[PDB]
Amino acid sequence: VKKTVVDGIAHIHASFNNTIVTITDRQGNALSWATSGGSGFRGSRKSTPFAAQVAAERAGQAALEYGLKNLDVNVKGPGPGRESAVRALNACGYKIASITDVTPIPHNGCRPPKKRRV
Amino acid sequence: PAVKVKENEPFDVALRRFKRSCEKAGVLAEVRSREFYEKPTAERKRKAAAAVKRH
Amino acid sequence: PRRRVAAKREVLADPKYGSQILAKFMNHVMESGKKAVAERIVYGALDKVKERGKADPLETFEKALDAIAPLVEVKSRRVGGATYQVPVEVRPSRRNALAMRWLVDFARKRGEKSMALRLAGELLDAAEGKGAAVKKREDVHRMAEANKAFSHY
RNA sequence: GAGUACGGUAGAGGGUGGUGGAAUUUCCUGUGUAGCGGUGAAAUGCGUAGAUAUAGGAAGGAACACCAGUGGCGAAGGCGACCACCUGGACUGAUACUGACACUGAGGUGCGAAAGCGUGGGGAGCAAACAGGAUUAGAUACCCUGGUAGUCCACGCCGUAAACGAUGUCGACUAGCCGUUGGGAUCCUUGAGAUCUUAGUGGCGCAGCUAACGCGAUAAGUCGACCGCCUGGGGAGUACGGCCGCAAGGUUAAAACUCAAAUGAAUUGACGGGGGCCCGCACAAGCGGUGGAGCAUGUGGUUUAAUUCGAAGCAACGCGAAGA
Repeated sequence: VKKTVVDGIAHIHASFNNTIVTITDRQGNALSWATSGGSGFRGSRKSTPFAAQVAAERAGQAALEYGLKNLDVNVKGPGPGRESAVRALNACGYKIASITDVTPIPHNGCRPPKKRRV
Repeated sequence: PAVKVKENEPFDVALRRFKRSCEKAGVLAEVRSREFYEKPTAERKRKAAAAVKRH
Repeated sequence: PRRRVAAKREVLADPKYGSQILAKFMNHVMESGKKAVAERIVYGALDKVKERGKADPLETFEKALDAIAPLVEVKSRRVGGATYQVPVEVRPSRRNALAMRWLVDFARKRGEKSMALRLAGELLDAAEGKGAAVKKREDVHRMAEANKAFSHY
């Protein structure tokens, strides 16, 4: 149904292989989500900024049915589409109050995997 | 890594300030370095070359 | 690699209509350098177009080529060790030339009696936008707008 | 020379206990719905039993982002979160004191990365082995998905590394120039720089040395004390014996035989699935073709009595032959 939420938060889980955009409220209750791999982009096209904005635009219009006009952008992770997905949120009806990078940074914690000997 | 959009400016220049904040913090470089584990020999060998280039 | 500026060839206007746009159309439909034979085709084709509707065979040529000339086209391109068909816009010098390309090629493979009425058959069949040359234009446009992911040059 | 007494300075020097933040994983709950994850692309895998994402909470282990620096400390191996306790050394200033008490060092003894071994704990991530998915002619690999020992802690053992500066320790002397760390002295008392001096830590460089590369006050230069080690390559740091070890193994350490060379540095060329620049119907865009069909020609093969001989990738095959 219509939750009638006016203030939201947009999360872009941009990675080197896929970009997941999720629109949520100020308390972290998700409403709509879309991914680059879920928009017909598979393989080499899933890791392209154009696929990222298609995911952001697809989830963008699915989020207006809640009557959402204000949101804060929480982009996280590296990859081709950290910014291209945010520019998609501007094309559809929205105003961005703030843009924040929430990419997790270990303070030299858990050991990462080994170098790929490609 | 955090910018606030002000009144009466285009959202385009809000983006350019955003990544300018990002490279100032250097978050992309940090996540690139933590992608895989660099052994202490490879890390010390990289820093030794960094000192040579600087001088 | 090359450093040459290639060459700038000029085409003189047609003697029966005073339009250099038909000159390169004549230049395109050529076979074995037979200038006199081929120009008999277009004028007979233009008479057929003029005799069947319209008011001027020259203006429907103008109407025909824009419906054939694409506005975008991909090209094979290797950057990251793989082939990325980057869609690129077609320059004005090339779009009309390739428009003249696809009109004759698909009319040559038609089932009508002679080319004199076969290019003429496509001319109105392409001016309204329901011909095979029109069909070939959109699938090229279909080739792009799907590879839009690759936009780096 | 060596050492002691005093004030001070810097430090990831070492040991024993606490404490913190970021992050990962696992679990619980809410929202929410078709993917997530991965790759060159896939697939194994995870997911409609509701995954990933997002928010709140909890547990647990490991390492301490930024600071961070040819920076610092340490005999070396090594040592990076913070704090408290215990503790070694170095540097620095003057005065005071002993008065050669020094250097080196076969044996000997102590410490000694990582892996490994034993007993007991612990276990988040990573990951030998192992399993599956790919790739490949094959792939006991590279890549992906998982994953055990191990990595962590305590107490023992091992005693080896490209344990390297491939450069033993100690002392003296020999142009300079440019940085940097901890001090000291004088000009600047400057507010704030400059000049000497010392202990380190780097980059050039005269002389000198070097086979050359290069070293060049942190010498591989000029010397002196002592010690260790080498005598062509392979066999071989192997066998045998001794000592050590729980083991894996370590250490000491040959010969027969065999070869006429192995080797270091540097030069020219060539090559590179190294880099930079440039050109050619080399590529790109098109024009028309061959390869499919019939005929002409030559060649290989076959056959023949001979099917005369030569030409054999580009650069032989309508070539010598401009005509059996």
